[PDB]
Amino acid sequence: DDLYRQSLEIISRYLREQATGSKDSKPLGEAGAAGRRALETLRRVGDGVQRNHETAFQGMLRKLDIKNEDDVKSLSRVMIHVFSDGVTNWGRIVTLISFGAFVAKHLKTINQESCIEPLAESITDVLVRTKRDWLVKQRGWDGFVEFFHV
Amino acid sequence: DECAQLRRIGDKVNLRQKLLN
Repeated sequence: DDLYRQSLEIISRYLREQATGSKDSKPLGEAGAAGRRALETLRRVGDGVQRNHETAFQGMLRKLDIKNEDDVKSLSRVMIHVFSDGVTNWGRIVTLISFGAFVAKHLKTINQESCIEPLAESITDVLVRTKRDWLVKQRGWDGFVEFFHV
Repeated sequence: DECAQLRRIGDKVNLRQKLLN
């Protein structure tokens, strides 16, 4: 998986920086030019998503009593189910990650900092393993960045 | 996600941008 490790490192970092509230000081070295650009975009849009839907988000994080790793694998599924209607777009995609972030904050909050990495993987695994050909038809992370340019 | 909340937010985030592009 060439352009998946690039997705993985994007989601892990956004989620880690959100949980830890501070930006990481090490360069994002396995996403390169393409992937660092989208992190800049993701930070921008995902923080608005989080801020715009803070109540909706909070409502859902409640219902999914989120503790161990299986709760994470379970959430992965919910996310798979989002796209069942046959529709794929970045709004969805980003919203999925923004929620990751939200949840990841909660995880560090409830002393489960180490469930944040399994969470990142599933999100990545969800998208890339289920929506490979949609992602590809958009020039991947480049499309993400051009969608949210504004 | 009994009520399609995340999808519907996804689509709203997509709508707002669409109307911005």
